[PDB]
Amino acid sequence: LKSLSDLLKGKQGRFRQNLLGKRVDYSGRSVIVVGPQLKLHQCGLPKLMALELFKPFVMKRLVDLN
Amino acid sequence: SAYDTPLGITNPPIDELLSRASSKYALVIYAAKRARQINDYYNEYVGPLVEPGLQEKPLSIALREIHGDLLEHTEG
Repeated sequence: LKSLSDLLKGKQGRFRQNLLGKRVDYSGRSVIVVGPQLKLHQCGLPKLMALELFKPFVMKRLVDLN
Repeated sequence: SAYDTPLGITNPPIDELLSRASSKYALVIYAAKRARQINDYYNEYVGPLVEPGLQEKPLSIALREIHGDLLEHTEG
């Protein structure tokens, strides 16, 4: 049986597993391709990702505009 | 020391900002708190100081302003 102390101890411990690496919101993942047209500071974002990734920010400006 | 012109986020150039604030780490908060103020003004309500763009962001305005020397900071 998983004890109270068994929550804390181990590689699957609270201290280790469920505090050092978490899932995050306002975040995407995709496959990278080259973008040699882009300036160093620029990066190319897939529009179908971008749309969802900035959904509230674009919603804000979409309510700001009529 | 010519770069022709900056574009997007790399405007204004960082080396000309590092002169203004003590360090990049200061400059961050320098710009950020000012930006939070500029954000608040639309809704501490002082700014925007420099003539802003039509659809411009507070960070851009703040980072533009520090370069112009319209602001002063106190290190805690």
